[PDB]
Amino acid sequence: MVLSEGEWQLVLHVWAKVEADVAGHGQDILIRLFKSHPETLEKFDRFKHLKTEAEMKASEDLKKHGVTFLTALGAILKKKGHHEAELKPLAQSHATKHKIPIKYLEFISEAIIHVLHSRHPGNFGADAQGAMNKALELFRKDIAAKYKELGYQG
Ligand code: HEM
Repeated sequence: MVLSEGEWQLVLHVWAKVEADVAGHGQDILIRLFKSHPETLEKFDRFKHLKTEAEMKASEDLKKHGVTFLTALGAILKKKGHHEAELKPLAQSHATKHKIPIKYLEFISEAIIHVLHSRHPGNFGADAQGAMNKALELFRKDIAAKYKELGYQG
């Protein structure tokens, strides 16, 4: 796919809001994912033992990885589709080292959309959500293409 400039503007406008509090958004999204899809937590040797949401919120390690992840994602979105270079090292580590199936990338996409809808209802109307979903779909399509090339495809 290819997003229009109008669609990228909707994505980047809400993302600017997200950037006012990177750690907080990173925390909310990861917790959303872990509660919605508990199996995903089993991929993190460092977070695997966290039993409750209270423990997840208190984990400094979890908050740090949330910032690392959001920062990587923000760098990709800001490329407005020209993210080939950024996708390479990311697809290799997640396919070969972490072994994250494509199914899981869909789970986190839903979590991101849920949190943005919760914290920014005014800047995340129907048009803005469709634009963000289009951006994430584009990301997943390219990542899956890289997975194939790397010999994985999960
Ligand atoms: C938009 C999606 C994603 C982005 C931008 C992203 C980004 C990152 C980044 C930057 C790291 C750091 C270095 C590395 O690549 O190993 C990382 C690590 C990791 N990611 Fe992701 N990731 C994404 C989705 C996921 C998903 C869906 C899972 C699991 C359900 C996952 C599991 C992991 C694991 C297991 C590690 C390493 C943790 C550690 O031992 O430090 N990632 N990810």
